[PDB]
Amino acid sequence: DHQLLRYLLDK
Amino acid sequence: MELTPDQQTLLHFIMDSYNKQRMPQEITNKILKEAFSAEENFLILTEMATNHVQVLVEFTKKLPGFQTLDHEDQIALLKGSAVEAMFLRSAEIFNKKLPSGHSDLLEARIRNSGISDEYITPMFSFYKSIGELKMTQEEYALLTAIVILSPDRQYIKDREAVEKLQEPLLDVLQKLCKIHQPENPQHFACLLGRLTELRTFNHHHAEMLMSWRVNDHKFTPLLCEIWDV
Ligand SMILES: O=C(O)c1ccc(NC(=O)[C@H](C2CCCCC2)n2c(-c3ccc(Cl)cc3)nc3cc(F)c(F)cc32)c(Cl)c1
Repeated sequence: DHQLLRYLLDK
Repeated sequence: MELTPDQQTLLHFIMDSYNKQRMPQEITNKILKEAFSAEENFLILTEMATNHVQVLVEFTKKLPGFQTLDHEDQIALLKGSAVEAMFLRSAEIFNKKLPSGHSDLLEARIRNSGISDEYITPMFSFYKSIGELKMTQEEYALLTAIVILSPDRQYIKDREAVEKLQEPLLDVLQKLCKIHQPENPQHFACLLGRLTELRTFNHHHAEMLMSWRVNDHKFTPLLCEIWDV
């Protein structure tokens, strides 16, 4: 759902 | 009364993270330089807001205890504060001291950027009410942190974990309000009171963007996730 947000968060 | 060594360490660390943002002068120089079309301004907005989200995620990750929180609550806090944080940041830049006539020209250029008349008055009313507080850079940095770590945000599973991270930031801001404005003991509550007017912008951000005088409202995949447009 919030793929990019999750990606930027888990980096 | 006075900040403790731990609070002073916290304040300096929040300030370093907050200073990693796009320079306010860069933003205002561009708007004041030349008038752009509603299509040109929509694109400037789209680029500025995408970069802001990126900077906001980095600022948030550095907030003490944030990375120890449940991953889904982390996403819920970010989604819940992104729009508010951009309007608070826009409010900061709008109230920065400029040479004679510049602020009136800045307001006039924003008033004619493409946004609908319906949203111009609630927006400038919020900005001017922010300006009346005569906030310091530290007060803006702490208030942004406080806005992000809001326990009463929707979809949050563990509110008390968020509460514990927001409480030390609220105490630091309270101490600063007493030091910076000793004549006005209401200042802290006045500052907190502005957060409720910030929350109203979440209800009508999507409309505010779709009502922009442009033929096509093209956003970035990151803005589509954060804004729900
Ligand atoms: O540090 C950052 O990352 C950052 C800083 C500022 C902004 N805000 C903008 O860029 C837009 C611009 C967009 C282009 C046309 C004119 C307004 N903007 C707003 C504003 C209006 C409407 C909406 Cl829906 C959102 C913001 N209110 C403003 C008040 C101002 F003092 C200012 F300098 C710009 C302002 C963003 Cl995005 C990031």
